[PDB]
Amino acid sequence: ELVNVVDEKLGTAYGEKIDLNNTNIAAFIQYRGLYPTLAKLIVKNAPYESVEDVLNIPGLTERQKQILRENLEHFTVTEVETALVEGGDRYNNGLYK
Amino acid sequence: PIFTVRWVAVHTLAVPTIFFLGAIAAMQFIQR
Amino acid sequence: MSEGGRIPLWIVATVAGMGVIVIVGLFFYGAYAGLGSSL
Amino acid sequence: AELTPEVLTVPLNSEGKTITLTEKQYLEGKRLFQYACASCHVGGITKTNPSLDLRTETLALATPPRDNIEGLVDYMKNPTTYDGEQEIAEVHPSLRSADIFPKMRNLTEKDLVAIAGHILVEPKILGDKWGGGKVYY
Amino acid sequence: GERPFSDIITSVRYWVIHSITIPALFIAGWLFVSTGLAYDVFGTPRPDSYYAQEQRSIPLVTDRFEAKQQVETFLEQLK
Amino acid sequence: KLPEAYAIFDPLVDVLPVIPVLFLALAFVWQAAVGFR
Amino acid sequence: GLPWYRVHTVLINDPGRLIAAHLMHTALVAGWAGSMALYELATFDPSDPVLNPMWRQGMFVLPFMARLGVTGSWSGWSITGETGIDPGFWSFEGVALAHIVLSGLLFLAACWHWVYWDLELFRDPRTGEPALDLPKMFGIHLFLAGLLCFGFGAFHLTGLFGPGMWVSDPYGLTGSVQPVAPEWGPDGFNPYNPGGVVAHHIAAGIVGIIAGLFHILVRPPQRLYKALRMGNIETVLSSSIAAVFFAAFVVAGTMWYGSATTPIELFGPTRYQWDSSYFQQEINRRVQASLASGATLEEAWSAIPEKLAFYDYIGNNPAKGGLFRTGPMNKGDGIAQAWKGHAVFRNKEGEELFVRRMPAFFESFPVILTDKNGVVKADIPFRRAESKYSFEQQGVTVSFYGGELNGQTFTDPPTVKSYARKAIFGEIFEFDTETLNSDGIFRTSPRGWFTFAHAVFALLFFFGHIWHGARTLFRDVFSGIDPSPEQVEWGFYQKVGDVTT
Amino acid sequence: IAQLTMIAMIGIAGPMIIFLLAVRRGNL
Amino acid sequence: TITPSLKGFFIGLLSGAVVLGLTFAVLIAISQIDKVQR
Ligand code: CLA
Ligand code: CLA
Ligand code: CLA
Ligand code: CLA
Ligand code: CLA
Ligand SMILES: CCCCCCCCCCCCCCCC(=O)OC[C@H](COP(=O)(O)OC[C@@H](O)CO)OC(=O)CCCCCCCCCCCCCCC
Ligand code: HEM
Ligand SMILES: CC1=C(/C=C/C(C)=C/C=C/C(C)=C/C=C/C=C(C)/C=C/C=C(C)/C=C/C2=C(C)CCCC2(C)C)C(C)(C)CCC1
Ligand SMILES: CCCCCCCS[C@@H]1O[C@H](CO)[C@@H](O)[C@H](O)[C@H]1O
Ligand SMILES: CCCCCCCS[C@@H]1O[C@H](CO)[C@@H](O)[C@H](O)[C@H]1O
Ligand SMILES: CCCCCCCS[C@@H]1O[C@H](CO)[C@@H](O)[C@H](O)[C@H]1O
Ligand SMILES: [Ca+2]
Ligand SMILES: [Ca+2]
Ligand SMILES: [Mg+2]
Repeated sequence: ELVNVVDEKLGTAYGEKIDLNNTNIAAFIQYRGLYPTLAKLIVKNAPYESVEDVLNIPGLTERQKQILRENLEHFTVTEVETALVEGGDRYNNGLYK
Repeated sequence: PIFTVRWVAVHTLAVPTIFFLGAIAAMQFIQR
Repeated sequence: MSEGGRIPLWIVATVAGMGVIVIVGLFFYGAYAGLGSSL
Repeated sequence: AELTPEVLTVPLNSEGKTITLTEKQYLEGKRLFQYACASCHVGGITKTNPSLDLRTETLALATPPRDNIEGLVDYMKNPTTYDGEQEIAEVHPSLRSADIFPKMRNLTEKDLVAIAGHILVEPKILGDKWGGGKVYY
Repeated sequence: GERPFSDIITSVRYWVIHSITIPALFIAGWLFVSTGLAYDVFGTPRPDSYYAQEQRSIPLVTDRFEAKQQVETFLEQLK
Repeated sequence: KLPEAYAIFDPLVDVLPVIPVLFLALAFVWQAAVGFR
Repeated sequence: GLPWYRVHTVLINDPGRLIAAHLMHTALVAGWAGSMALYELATFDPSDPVLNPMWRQGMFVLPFMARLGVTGSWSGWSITGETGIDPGFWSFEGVALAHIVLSGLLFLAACWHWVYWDLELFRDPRTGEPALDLPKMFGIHLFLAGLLCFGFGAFHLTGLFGPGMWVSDPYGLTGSVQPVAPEWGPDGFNPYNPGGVVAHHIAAGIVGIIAGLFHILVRPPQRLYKALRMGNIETVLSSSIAAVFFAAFVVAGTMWYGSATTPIELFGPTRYQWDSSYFQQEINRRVQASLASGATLEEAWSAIPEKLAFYDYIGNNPAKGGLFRTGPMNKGDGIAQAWKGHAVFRNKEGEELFVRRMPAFFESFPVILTDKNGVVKADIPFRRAESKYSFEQQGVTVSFYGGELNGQTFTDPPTVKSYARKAIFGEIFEFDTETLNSDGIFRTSPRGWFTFAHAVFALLFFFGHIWHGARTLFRDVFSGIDPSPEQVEWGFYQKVGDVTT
Repeated sequence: IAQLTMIAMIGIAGPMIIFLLAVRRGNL
Repeated sequence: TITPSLKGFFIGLLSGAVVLGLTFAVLIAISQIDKVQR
């Protein structure tokens, strides 16, 4: 069974929410207060077993945890996909405008 | 009133040309 | 008089020529102002 | 279609107040935006970071909000990252950094208001083209 | 078997005639446009007549035989 | 801008650079006057 | 001696050897026809007129035999799909044979005319010089052409003494050869009306008999004889080439746009039928009427003939080929085996989605599905990173009604995508790509090849016309101009070229 | 206007020299 | 009926005949006045 793993990943929560373990960093621009400061810590500290583990990143401020809580509903986690995280692609996935 | 072929020929071109150039001159002052 | 030569051909040429330059110049001006100027 | 006072009416602040820009004010803002900003922000995008554009919806979600005259003017005096967390004067044109960005040196309040007004009106005219990049050319 | 142009265009008669007719045609063309008659003769949009206020789609003719009517409708839709 | 004393002369300063071109054009007025002999 | 491009000029004043050259030409053309038909019979598979008709098999002459009533083989089959028909002598094979025999007889006649070129008939009774009286030959030939045209219309096409012509319904589902009555009203000028072709031949044929009698009986005006150089055979060549390029352009046009004489069961559908979704509209009409009479979706789609569905498929559009993509349409997409049925796509919400069809202009085309209002609902993305419409996000599924897959539903995104890629081509077919080692790349039908060859030849024949018209009208100066500088200078003559002014 | 006037004055000058010399049979 | 487009056709035909008719009447008139000497 040859499968395109990126297209298959679009049928998971990855296709519906910001996947903390896979989605490229620009995606965090979609909601108030996430980019660039929280975006960087989230990407640097991935992967997470559950979205709520994002609250445990070392060094987060009290306000950062609050902003993260307000955005847990926009987040998801799926298994790390090599094709999405190699190449430094979470920091620049070759898409601009 | 005596015309020539050449005279007719020159004026079928020259007369609209000047009219058109006045038209185009005016257009340079149109603002959106 | 229908007399040819009365106005030297060089003056006719110089004046018609400046006429052309002026009209064409106006058209270039128009490329930067009003319709077509992108502004 | 024409550039009506309705089109020229934009949010002055986050609380519901609007101003109606004059035709003259809009054209001045356009000219000033070209002069001071379009080198990086032509058509609403940002050439040195294309992830952030000047679309109204994007500005609405910046911190502090930047989708109104006063927020845009504040951005022009004291620019921040999108999360409001770092001050970026030192790498972004502003009144505060008009020493190292000289095209900012003579801008008055009126100038900033006009620029801000251009930025909010342009999408109301151009729709998706504003901030859309080459896809929409 | 006719007069050389350079005899004609260097003659006083020519310039007397044409100093009236050339500026007159030029001015008539100028006014064909400045009075806006050129728009109405050719059906060309003025700068405020490409779109009704909100719409962003072009009034493209889609029907061969009621093309006349369609354009009329598009023109009425300009409030 | 020019020093402000000279400001009145701005419109003249704007046309000056084109003058060298008028010299090339002048050669032709002249030659037409000696009938391109 | 003569340069290579003038060798045939030796015939200009040798009417017997010209006839011999003409006889040879006609032997060659008729032998081509006989050979072509035999090669087509050696390659044509008659076993499926529904999904494997002649126009999918690169058949070029078979349709011309079929258009005028030759529909059977001695071996028992017919192009309409019958068995045990007995076509008499005039099967495709007997036509091919008749042309081969004709060729041979023509060849032998050419030899005779070549050897016995010096007939007294070809000499002018006064001067004894070779001479053809062309104005009278024109009348004789025009009269004969008149009698034949009339005969063709009045006996053959009517069925009064002959088989008639191919006619069909507007969707090319039930074609057959039928007697056709002349249409004498203005609908006789409708290209799509077969009765007009019949009235044309009756009426134009009588006009040719009358005008030929005129031309037999009345000499040309001296003014026209002189102006058109009627003593010079090359005048006839010039104007005959003009008539022929006019005719060639007309047949290229009626082949491309379609007419009663370019039926779609013989030449394939037209590109315009795809452009206007001509068949898709008729299919949807039949389906809706089924639904309105209380059919289930399965029954309504199952009632659509495979033949109608197959017209609604872009691989049968003549505007999807390539100049160097050679051979039968079967060589590209394959030999069509069966309709898969009509695919209905739906998103996870159950809304029906419609795949945007490929216009003929495009070699490739994106896969985009919209709702009934043209709003985009799903697609196959190129960049994935900011995809919003993938079949996977939108839970697109496909269900088939009618054909092989009737009643089946697929939900796995690879398979749903594969069918959506096929849906850009219209209705979906199963093809045998192995038998001919088909390469998957579209080819045009004989409608397209006929059109191409005849538009190109008509254009080139325009040159031939100009060339020979020039040679006729400038015969006196064709070796160069007279060895006064007052005919070609100004002021010397009042009227150009006129020495008596 | 100021610009167009300088232009017309400066531009006229060349042709003026030619015209003057022509008028007084000068060494053209 | 005489359809709108058949009336359109007659208009086109008459127009063309008038253009040609006038052109020829005028050229014949001129040629008749302005004769060649021999
Ligand atoms: C130019 C006009 C024209 C054309 C192209 C056709 C074409 C055709 N006719 Mg129509 N027809 C016409 C005018 C025409 N007809 C006229 C004017 C009449 C009234 C007389 C008819 C009345 C008519 C009848 C009654 C029949 C046809 C049939 C046919 C088809 C078979 C004949 C054939 O291919 O011979 C091609 C001929 C040659 C290539 C010439 C060969 C000549 C030499 C000597 C070789 C002979 C070969 C062969 C051994 C002889 C056959 C024997 C046979 C009589 C049994 C063919 C589609 C037949 C049909 O229906 O078939 C399905 C048929 O029965 N036609
Ligand atoms: C009631 C009597 C009757 C009836 C019903 C018909 C019926 C018909 N005739 Mg016939 N006709 C008749 C009597 C009749 N005729 C008589 C008495 C004569 C005189 C002998 C003719 C001579 C005649 C000619 C010469 C033609 C017909 C054609 C036709 C058909 C017209 C439909 C069509 O497909 O045109 C399609 C053809 C056209 C619309 C003509 C196009 C004209 C072109 C544009 C002129 C310029 C061409 C030039 C080379 C430049 C092209 C440039 C290009 C490359 C861009 C139809 C079968 C036409 C035909 O054969 O069609 C297949 C045709 O060309 N007839
Ligand atoms: C009007 C002429 C005509 C037309 C429209 C067709 C049409 C058809 N034929 Mg038939 N055929 C013809 C005449 C024609 N044929 C002749 C004369 C022969 C004898 C050679 C054949 C023998 C034949 C065979 C053996 C086969 C066909 C087949 C076919 C089909 C595929 C055609 C194809 O792939 O072409 C491809 C066409 C090209 C690649 C275009 C060639 C362009 C030339 C090379 C350009 C030359 C340029 C020139 C040298 C430049 C000079 C420049 C100079 C002046 C300076 C199609 C239905 C095929 C089929 O499916 O049959 C069932 C098939 O197998 N044909
Ligand atoms: C009915 C059509 C027809 C006929 C009967 C003729 C006949 C003639 N032509 Mg004209 N001509 C025609 C159409 C025709 N032409 C067309 C369509 C064109 C444009 C292509 C021309 C352009 C033309 C020119 C420019 C010249 C002639 C000349 C001649 C004369 C000498 C021909 C010769 O010796 O060639 C000998 C030819 C060869 C030895 C080889 C030619 C090989 C060709 C290029 C490729 C192979 C063709 C292939 C075999 C044929 C299939 C044809 C089919 C697909 C149409 C002769 C009177 C010549 C002339 O006027 O002499 C005073 C001359 O200079 N013709
Ligand atoms: C570039 C085009 C062109 C040129 C330069 C020539 C040149 C020549 N032609 Mg050819 N001819 C042409 C195209 C051309 N022809 C076309 C398209 C046809 C129809 C098939 C012919 C049919 C033809 C014949 C039958 C004869 C000539 C002959 C000649 C020669 C003498 C002049 C003559 O009769 O003119 C003909 C005049 C014209 C081409 C002008 C036609 C103007 C028409 C009537 C205007 C129609 C307007 C239209 C109604 C508007 C409606 C448009 C519609 C789409 C809405 C000369 C070599 C003669 C010759 O070879 O003598 C030795 C000869 O016998 N011509
Ligand atoms: C299906 C059956 C097929 C069989 C047919 C096969 C026969 C085909 C014969 C065709 C060959 C004809 C060629 C003759 C060639 C030939 O004889 O040329 C020279 C010839 C000179 O003719 P003259 O009038 O000087 O007569 C001298 C005599 O000796 C000629 O017989 O001129 C022409 O033939 C005119 C047209 C050819 C001009 C073509 C020149 C091409 C230049 C080079 C182009 C390539 C380089 C391009 C680089 C970018
Ligand atoms: C006075 C002229 C300018 C104006 C009015 C302006 C306006 C803005 C605004 C409103 C934003 C925030 C966008 C958002 O939050 O959605 C922004 C961001 C940005 N602009 Fe400008 N800008 C100007 C000049 C420039 C120039 C000349 C450059 C290039 C050197 C530039 C590069 C950037 C970059 C890189 C960002 C993103 C900064 C970050 O968040 O890290 N800007 N600008
Ligand atoms: C003698 C005789 C005989 C026999 C006969 C025969 C057997 C014949 C055959 C014939 C034939 C069998 C023929 C054929 C022909 C062919 C042809 C003539 C072809 C041509 C071709 C062409 C021309 C082409 C061209 C082209 C090409 C190549 C490529 C593409 C393009 C084109 C299309 C251009 C008999 C016994 C009856 C009896 C009597 C005597
Ligand atoms: C040289 C080939 C001669 C062979 C002729 C066999 C004739 S067979 C004959 O043909 C007639 C005409 O089609 C038919 O009407 C008839 O039913 C059929 O049996
Ligand atoms: C040159 C001699 C070869 C001629 C062969 C003549 C076939 S004759 C042909 O035969 C068919 C059965 O095969 C019948 O259907 C048909 O009626 C009959 O005309
Ligand atoms: C491959 C598993 C999914 C099946 C969906 C395939 C679309 S349909 C498929 O298309 C081929 C052309 O690509 C034809 O040759 C073949 O006959 C047909 O079965
Ligand atoms: Ca305005
Ligand atoms: Ca294979
Ligand atoms: Mg302008």
